[PDB]
Parts: sequence; C-alpha cells; structure tokens
Amino acid sequence: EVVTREYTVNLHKRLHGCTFKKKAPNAIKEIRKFAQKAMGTNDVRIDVKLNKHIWSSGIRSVPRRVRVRIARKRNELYSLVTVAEVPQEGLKGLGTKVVE
Amino acid sequence: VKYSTDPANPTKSAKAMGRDLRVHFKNTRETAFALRKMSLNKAKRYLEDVLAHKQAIPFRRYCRGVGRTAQVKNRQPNGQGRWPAKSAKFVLDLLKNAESNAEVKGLDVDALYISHIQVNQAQKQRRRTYRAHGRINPYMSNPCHIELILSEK
Amino acid sequence: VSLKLQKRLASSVLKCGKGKVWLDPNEVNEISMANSRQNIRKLVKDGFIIRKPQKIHSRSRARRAHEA
Amino acid sequence: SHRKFEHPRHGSLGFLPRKRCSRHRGKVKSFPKDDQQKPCHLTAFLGYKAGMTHIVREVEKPGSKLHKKETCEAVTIIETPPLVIVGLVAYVKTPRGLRTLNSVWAQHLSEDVRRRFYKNWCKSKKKAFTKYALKYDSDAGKKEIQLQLEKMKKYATIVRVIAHTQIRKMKGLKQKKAHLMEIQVNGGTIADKVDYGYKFFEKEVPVEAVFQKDEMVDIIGVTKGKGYEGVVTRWGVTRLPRKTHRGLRKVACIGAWHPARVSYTVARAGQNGYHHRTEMNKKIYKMGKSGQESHEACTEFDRTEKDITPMGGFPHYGVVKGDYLMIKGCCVGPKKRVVTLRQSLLKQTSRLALEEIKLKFIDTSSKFGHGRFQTTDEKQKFYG
RNA sequence: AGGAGGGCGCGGCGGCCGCUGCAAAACCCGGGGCGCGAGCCCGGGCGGAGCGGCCGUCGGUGCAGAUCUUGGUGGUAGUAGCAAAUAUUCAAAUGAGAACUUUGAAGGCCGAAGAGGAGAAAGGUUCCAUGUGAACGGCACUUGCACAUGGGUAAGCCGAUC
RNA sequence: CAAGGUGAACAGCCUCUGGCCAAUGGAACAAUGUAGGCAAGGGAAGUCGGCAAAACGGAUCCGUAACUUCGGGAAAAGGAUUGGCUCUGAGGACCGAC
RNA sequence: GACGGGGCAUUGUAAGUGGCAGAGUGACGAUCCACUGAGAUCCAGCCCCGUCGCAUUCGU
Ligand SMILES: [K+]
Ligand SMILES: [K+]
Ligand SMILES: [K+]
Ligand SMILES: [K+]
Ligand SMILES: [K+]
Ligand SMILES: [K+]
Ligand SMILES: [K+]
Ligand SMILES: [K+]
Ligand SMILES: [K+]
Ligand SMILES: [K+]
Ligand SMILES: [Mg+2]
Ligand SMILES: [Mg+2]
Ligand SMILES: [Mg+2]
Ligand SMILES: [Mg+2]
Ligand SMILES: [Mg+2]
Ligand SMILES: [Mg+2]
Ligand SMILES: [Mg+2]
Ligand SMILES: [Mg+2]
Ligand SMILES: [Mg+2]
Ligand SMILES: [Mg+2]
Ligand SMILES: [Mg+2]
Ligand SMILES: [Mg+2]
Ligand SMILES: [Mg+2]
Ligand SMILES: [Mg+2]
Ligand SMILES: [Mg+2]
Ligand SMILES: [Mg+2]
Ligand SMILES: [Mg+2]
Ligand SMILES: [Mg+2]
Ligand SMILES: [Mg+2]
Ligand SMILES: [Mg+2]
Ligand SMILES: [Mg+2]
Ligand SMILES: [Mg+2]
Ligand SMILES: [Mg+2]
Ligand SMILES: [Mg+2]
Ligand SMILES: [Mg+2]
Ligand SMILES: [Mg+2]
Ligand SMILES: [Mg+2]
Ligand SMILES: [Mg+2]
Ligand SMILES: [Mg+2]
Ligand SMILES: [Mg+2]
Ligand SMILES: [Mg+2]
Ligand SMILES: [Mg+2]
Ligand SMILES: [Mg+2]
Ligand SMILES: [Mg+2]
Ligand SMILES: [Mg+2]
Ligand SMILES: [Mg+2]
Ligand SMILES: [Mg+2]
Ligand SMILES: [Mg+2]
Ligand SMILES: [Mg+2]
Ligand SMILES: [Mg+2]
Repeated sequence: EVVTREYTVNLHKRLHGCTFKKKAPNAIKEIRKFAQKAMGTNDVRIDVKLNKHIWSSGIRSVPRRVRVRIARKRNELYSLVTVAEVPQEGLKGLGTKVVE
Repeated sequence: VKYSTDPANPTKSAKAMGRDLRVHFKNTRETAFALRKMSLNKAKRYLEDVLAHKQAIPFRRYCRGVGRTAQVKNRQPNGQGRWPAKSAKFVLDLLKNAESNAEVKGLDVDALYISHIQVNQAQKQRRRTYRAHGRINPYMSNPCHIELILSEK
Repeated sequence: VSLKLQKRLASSVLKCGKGKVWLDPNEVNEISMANSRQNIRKLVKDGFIIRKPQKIHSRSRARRAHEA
Repeated sequence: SHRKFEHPRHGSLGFLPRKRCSRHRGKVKSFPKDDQQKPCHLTAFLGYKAGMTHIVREVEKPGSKLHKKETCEAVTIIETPPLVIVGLVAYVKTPRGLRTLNSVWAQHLSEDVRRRFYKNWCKSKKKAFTKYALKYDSDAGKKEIQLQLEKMKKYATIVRVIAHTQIRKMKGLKQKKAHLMEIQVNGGTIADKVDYGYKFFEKEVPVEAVFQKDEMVDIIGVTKGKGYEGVVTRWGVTRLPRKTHRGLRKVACIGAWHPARVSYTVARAGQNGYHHRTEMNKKIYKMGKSGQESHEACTEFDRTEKDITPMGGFPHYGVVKGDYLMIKGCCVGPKKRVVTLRQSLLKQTSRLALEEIKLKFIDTSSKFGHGRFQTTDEKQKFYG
C-alpha cells in the first residue's frame, strides 16, 4: 500500500560504542535497517537532504535523534526516507504520525 | 562429446558442459556434491539461497579451516559450511543451459532432476608473487571442468 | 557515459582546476557529444559548464585580532 | 633440577575441567540425609537473584571488638515466590544406585510449566499431558493413579516432589517458560512422604515452609560467563617482564622435557566463567512476606516507609513484589539468574550459625549512581 | 666380502624361418596359464602401420636410492595470508553485471622544503582518440601506464653546435 | 617556484590555490599480539643494569657553587610570574607602525 | 516492537530576554545577577506504563 508516516529514530542508542570512522556511515545503515522493519520494503532510498543532515557535523557527531518521514511507494514497493519538519518545543511528546 | 556417465535414458535427458571455467575447483566440488540427486526446481532455489546467504553449502572434504554457521546444521551436524557464490553462479548457468536443452527436446521442466554432476580439474594457470629476500613463488588458480546431466527419471 | 575528457578540456578552457569545473548533471548527454575545445566553449556560453567559486577563506578574524 | 623458590600452585585442580556448565539451572548434587523422626518437609527452593544492597546492624558477639557495635554488611536479594507442586517421583535402591520407580503428575499443569517441554511452544499443537489428564476423569484412570501411589508407599526409599516456579510473576525476567526441579521430602515414613507430597498437587508452597530467618543455607547456581580467557585472568599466574618477546601474558614453561607431554596440571587458556558452583553457609537475614510488614525495608529503629526495591528499581532486574530472602554476602551468577537454595548438609552448631540477626537500617538508595536519597518522596521534598 | 658357471631380457649387423589393414608396434585389463626365478605364452580392449622367432656376432645393453639430472604431480591447503601513509556517504546515469566507471551533492586529507606546478639524468611511445575476445592490473571493473587500430614532437633568436 | 593564521620561526597544528580519498570489501569485538593511554597506596623493593616510561621544557624577573687553561662552568643550582577585559604611559615622520 | 511519558542517574545553572550590577573609556565593556538545581544526556546490557505499526527433516 501507499502510505507516508513520520518517525523519530533514536540514533544515539543504535550507534553506542561505534568506531569513530564509521559512526556517520553506520547511521546511514541504521536508517536503512529502520525503514526496512517499519515498512517492510527491502528497497530503501535515502534522500540526499537526509544524507546531508546525517553528515552535517562530520563523521563523528551524528544527531542523537532525527525526525524522518518514510513514504512507501509502488515501483514491487520501495521506501523513500526524507528529513521531516520539526515543530517547536522539539521532539518532546511526538510519537509516530501519519501524513495525509 | 562423451561424458563420464551415460544418461541410461538418452531420449528423456539433457546435458550441459563447461571447460576451463575460472572458479575454484575445491569450492565447486562441494557445491556439486550438495545437489547430487536433486530435482531441478529445488536445485535452482537452493543455489539462489546460497547466493543470498540463506542456505549454506556443506564442506565435508576440502574442509580444513572452514567456519561453523548453523545454517548447514541439518545434513551436516558439525557446523562446517560456507556460501561459495562464484561456484554457485557457475553451476546455475549450467543448469539453465541444460534446462533449455530439455525444452528443445520437449521434456517438461517439472519432474527433471540432476542424474549426473561432475567437477574435474582443468589445467592450472600461472601467476606470480614476491616474497622476502628477493624470492619468487607461484601464484596459481585451479579452474575446473563441470559436467551436468538432467533426467526425467 | 564518462565525461572525463570534457572535464579536462573545460578545466583548460576556463583556466581553473578540475575541482572547480561544474558539468550540468541534467545535460550529461549534451556535454558528452562535445569533443573539441570549440564545443566546450559553446557549452560554457550556453551555461552547461561553469567555473565554481573559490572556497571562502575570510580574513575577518585576523583583522579583528589585529585591532585588539 | 629443583625449582629455586617455592610458592603454591595457582588455582585449584578440584574444579576441573573449567568448561561451560552443561545446564543453566543449578542442580542439587546431594540432598540432606533423611531423618524419619522429623515431620515431612521440603529441602530446597528455587529463586531469582534481584540485586545487592547493604544493611547496618548491631552485633551481639561476646569476645569480639564488634560486640555491641554496629556493622555494615552487603546482602543479596533473592526473589522467591511460592512453588507449585505438579508431581511426585519415587526412587528405589539397587546395587547400581538409586533408580526412578515411577512418577505421578497432577491433572492441571499451567502453560508456563508446559512450555518447559517444548523447543517451540507457539509452533506446536501443545499436546503435552493432554491425554494424561484424562485419567482423572474416568474411573479406571483414577484406579491407575491410586495404584501408582500405593506402589510408591510400598517400594520407594526416596520420595521427591516435582515443582516449578511461577516465572511470570517476575515481569522483568521477560520469560514465560517456568523452571522445573525435583525436591526431596525429608521427614516421616515413606507413606508419610507420599501422602504429604500428594496433598500439595496444584498448590503453592511458600518459602517460609522451607527456610526460616537466621538459617545457614547452600546456594547452587552457574557463575557469570566470561568467554575465552588467558592464563593470567583464568588461573591467576604472574605476568612476565615488559621485555618479553612475543608477549608477556603467558606461562613461560609449560613442562619439562620429560614426561614428553603437557600435563593436565599446567595452566592453559580457555573458557572462564559460567561454571556450576555450590556455595554453603550463607545466613538468612530476613524473610520478606508479601502482604506483611516484613516485606518493607523499614526496621524497628527506622520507621521510614519504603520498599525493598532501591530507587529506580533493581538495576537490570526490576521491582521485587513477591516473597524474597535477604542473605548475607554475595551470591553466584548475575542478576536475573535462577538460583537453587538448599538446606545445609551438616549440623549448624556454631556461634555464627546460631546468631540472631536484628537489622538497624536497609539502604534503598539508587544503585544506578551515587544515590543519596532513600525514597522518591525524600528526593522531591528536597528539590521543592 | 669375493670368485665362477648356466640361464632371462634390450638394440644393431650377417644368415635362416615367419607375421600383419580378415589389423603390426606401443599401451590398458578383479582375464587364462607356463617357469624356483630373471621372464615367457595366450585372451579381451584400444590403436592404425609396421613387427617377430632361431643360429652367429657385436654394443652407448637391465635402476630404488647417488642433499643424483630434467620434466610432471601430491599432502600441507581453500590454509599462512591480502591490517603503514586518518574516509567515506547519498542520489542519478551507463551497463548482462557497479563497494571500485562517469556526473552532482556532502564529509575529510596533502597544507604550500605539498600527495601542487615544471625540469636534468634514465626510459622510449608510456602521450591523444576510438574500440575491447582472452591474458594482465595478487578483490573486482563497463575499466587502462593492458590489448588493437590510427594520430601526434614545426625554431636565424630555446639548446646542442663555438 | 612556494600563500593566510598562531608563533622567534620553511617547528608543530588548522586553512586558501592546485591535487586527492589510491591503497580488496562486509560482519563481529575471544584469547595472545602490535601501536597508543590511564591507574589508589608505596616509590627501583623490579633488573646484570632505572631497560622502557614518567618527570623537565617557552618567555619575563630575581638569583646562581666548587673548580678553572680566567675564555668557562652557566639555561649551574634555587625561587616567582604568565588568561581575559577596560584603560594608562613611553618610545616617531612629514599622519602612522609596532 | 517503534516513539513518547515518568522514575533513576551524570554534569553543574543552557539559549534567549532583562538589569540605575560592572574596572574604565568615547555608545562600547571581561564579568556579575534574575528567570534557572537550570539545560543537555540517560540502555545501547537501567526500571515502570498518550501516538503508530506488525524452508529443511524425523517412525521408536
Ligand atoms: K576455521
Ligand atoms: K630448576
Ligand atoms: K578474582
Ligand atoms: K609479574
Ligand atoms: K642378437
Ligand atoms: K638553431
Ligand atoms: K585482542
Ligand atoms: K634498581
Ligand atoms: K542562560
Ligand atoms: K540558577
Ligand atoms: Mg586460522
Ligand atoms: Mg610479498
Ligand atoms: Mg629486491
Ligand atoms: Mg625445594
Ligand atoms: Mg551427588
Ligand atoms: Mg626482545
Ligand atoms: Mg551501581
Ligand atoms: Mg587396474
Ligand atoms: Mg625385440
Ligand atoms: Mg649404439
Ligand atoms: Mg649406460
Ligand atoms: Mg628412476
Ligand atoms: Mg640399489
Ligand atoms: Mg632429495
Ligand atoms: Mg626436478
Ligand atoms: Mg606442494
Ligand atoms: Mg585466513
Ligand atoms: Mg601483514
Ligand atoms: Mg577504494
Ligand atoms: Mg597532518
Ligand atoms: Mg589538514
Ligand atoms: Mg604535468
Ligand atoms: Mg592515457
Ligand atoms: Mg584480478
Ligand atoms: Mg600498448
Ligand atoms: Mg641560444
Ligand atoms: Mg624555496
Ligand atoms: Mg605573530
Ligand atoms: Mg609552518
Ligand atoms: Mg596494503
Ligand atoms: Mg577487513
Ligand atoms: Mg600509581
Ligand atoms: Mg617518594
Ligand atoms: Mg636491587
Ligand atoms: Mg632481586
Ligand atoms: Mg649484579
Ligand atoms: Mg631513558
Ligand atoms: Mg654542572
Ligand atoms: Mg525513557
Ligand atoms: Mg535491551
């Protein structure tokens, strides 16, 4: 089915104890793993702006939490993962949300 | 061409062959042993699973220093198994050749099984490696010949 | 569709480094058919090949520290 | 030639081989000797290691410098909710040793204990004991049950109860599969034992029916695993000099030229930890009974209302809501590990055995940091 | 240790007697025999053109060794190993096939007595374009300092030359 | 040939131009290694031997022994200070820099 | 299960706004004070519970 949701991924606990030269590369892999389990699609496409956001503090300081939007679409389905808009007051009280 | 085994039902059988294939002989011998009397459709799915790391190939001889996995625990209680991708892809190609040879003969793809599979050593190819104190040592590949006969029964 | 010849030619034509040449990612085929310095020039005038600006190295801090 | 200086050997040869235990639940290797004059009673119990804390008490011990003075002592908390009896097993003597005579099971077995008989409970039809339960419905089936019990009374020399824990009471264990063990009855006659164990079918036996306060017990369990380990940590040998080529964390000489073999007595690298251990003479300081004042961590000297659980829960365990034992000192294994508690095999006629413990204070500060409050109420009143 | 006799086998030459495309030599065989033995004779197969036995005589004439010579092949073994020079990621394109090719974006390194830009020795086409069977580029490649086909070095003032 | 900052400085560290991410990749963190750290209390008891490591370190002010070929020894030894900010004074040319 | 909330814990009072606080200088100005035991992080192997998901074999 075609559906779009907004998730908060806790990257801090997924990357705990990771090697410095692999923390940003592993965050990208954890994002792919998250989408495969959340929507069930083996094909996960990471948006370029989401790639920039993960890398915006270098290879070392990945953001602890990232609000992402995952849109599952028909090709055979694939997930498109993009950076979601953060409301004011941060991520406090924010669960998984359905878009449209 | 004469294979090492006659079909014993030549009208109801198809064959495929490959000489001097650049793939390790020891890896391919174990792969060929794992599907000895297998049905053609189960053999294809097994080899795709090996390519996808979902089913291991049991290494019985030529097994010294091979890890243990638990994917091979059935039909090999000690965990000695591996996933030789090149040896699996090369056999898969031969299985597709024999399958199309059977379709030309009109034999049904269903109820087809491997009645004969054989891996023989091809002539080795030479490369070179360099050692300490100005010494040269051989660096050799071990290609193989593969023979394959599918039979209805 | 390798463009390694076009990037080398554009670098020479625009008088910059290869790291300052920008080839339009949406015009990969149009740039590809070019094989002469004259064609590269026509692509520069059209706007498919651009010399990227210098990386910014500001002297603000040195000026501020010198006044201090 | 002889060695230049003497020192005792590193490690004990009495715990060999230092391998992984073949079981997870600790096993009683010897029950206490049966005294047929005493009333029928159980000799063992199963529990789960919650965590450690420290207590303060005033010591009554003449001749000691600690006499009439307070001491601080570390204690382990073992959560021990009641066991359910689900069967009986009889043993007869034989020139080859004891042999199981027969067993009788109860009509109702919970699914927690029935999970113990399956590798994959949710993929199965869950047929275990479904046809055995039909003997309790007909009249020929009930005749067999009574005949088996009468055979127990006539031929058995050892009678043991089959009991399981209520593992779902401890939610933090995250386990639905109960632990099952055989416990010996150590009183009365064989007919007394059979009658006593049969009346307990599908019934809960609390920890107070087995142990009492200020009693020395033995704790059986599997220690914490540590994986492959070198000789320095596994056996406690000394390191070599810093100058040592090819590393310094080895045994230098692993044997003489003759015998031309390595001996079983030389320290080698291998598995460290996860071993079966039987530790004895652990004193019970407290029996916390659910639904009673003894469950709280308040003493006669400290009337503060608090629970046994430290602030923020027992780290890696959770909250203790069932019955528990406070035991002096350390205990085998990590947190959540199932531990077997056994009555002492020897007579405890000693001052430490016969001492009466009176607690003055129980610490309930958080163990997840440098905790400084005893309750959440105190922490909130401090910050406003 | 050593000596001697009588025999078995290999290759020629002089003689004698034969065989073979209705299948010679060589080679293979849980085939059958003879001889104490060295050896010999036959059978079945392969192979496709030469070979044998007896008398005499002659010789580069018989192998298990020589850290023997040359060639081939094992176990070791799918093992030891592929770890210096901070580092990659995303999207797209191409292609049978992309961790490694190309484009864009991002994150990093060399840090100007450089991992930049040019020369003298030395090399000799490695330079550029197009194309790609295999080999090679100690993983891979659609890719190249590989391979194939073409193209390319202009002086009165720069040098040699004096 | 050879830029900006810090700094005495072509030291080390960071950056611009230009050039590069080529050094087989993926999964996991056992023993033993290799390279690099920390460690209470003691302080060479270790060892043939302080091997290795640690401590010292720039600049400013004070102060500096025996011995001496009178040149040195000498940075002997031994002490004190050092950030940021807001100012103040002095030192010039025909408005300026340290 | 994924978030989230609370508990527990570590560090030590966030950004921003305001102040007739502030050596002095001709608006600047280290710093200080209030909101503010604040802010940030907290299982990755911590504790307790409003939003969203969910093929291969074996017969004694
Ligand atoms: K192995
Ligand atoms: K000795
Ligand atoms: K110890
Ligand atoms: K030592
Ligand atoms: K002759
Ligand atoms: K000239
Ligand atoms: K290690
Ligand atoms: K010493
Ligand atoms: K603030
Ligand atoms: K405050
Ligand atoms: Mg190995
Ligand atoms: Mg080498
Ligand atoms: Mg050399
Ligand atoms: Mg002695
Ligand atoms: Mg025993
Ligand atoms: Mg040495
Ligand atoms: Mg703690
Ligand atoms: Mg044979
Ligand atoms: Mg002859
Ligand atoms: Mg001759
Ligand atoms: Mg000779
Ligand atoms: Mg020989
Ligand atoms: Mg010999
Ligand atoms: Mg030899
Ligand atoms: Mg040789
Ligand atoms: Mg060899
Ligand atoms: Mg290896
Ligand atoms: Mg190496
Ligand atoms: Mg690479
Ligand atoms: Mg550097
Ligand atoms: Mg740098
Ligand atoms: Mg050049
Ligand atoms: Mg070239
Ligand atoms: Mg290669
Ligand atoms: Mg060439
Ligand atoms: Mg000239
Ligand atoms: Mg210079
Ligand atoms: Mg300066
Ligand atoms: Mg410098
Ligand atoms: Mg290398
Ligand atoms: Mg690796
Ligand atoms: Mg110390
Ligand atoms: Mg001292
Ligand atoms: Mg000494
Ligand atoms: Mg000594
Ligand atoms: Mg000495
Ligand atoms: Mg030294
Ligand atoms: Mg001196
Ligand atoms: Mg929480
Ligand atoms: Mg967990």
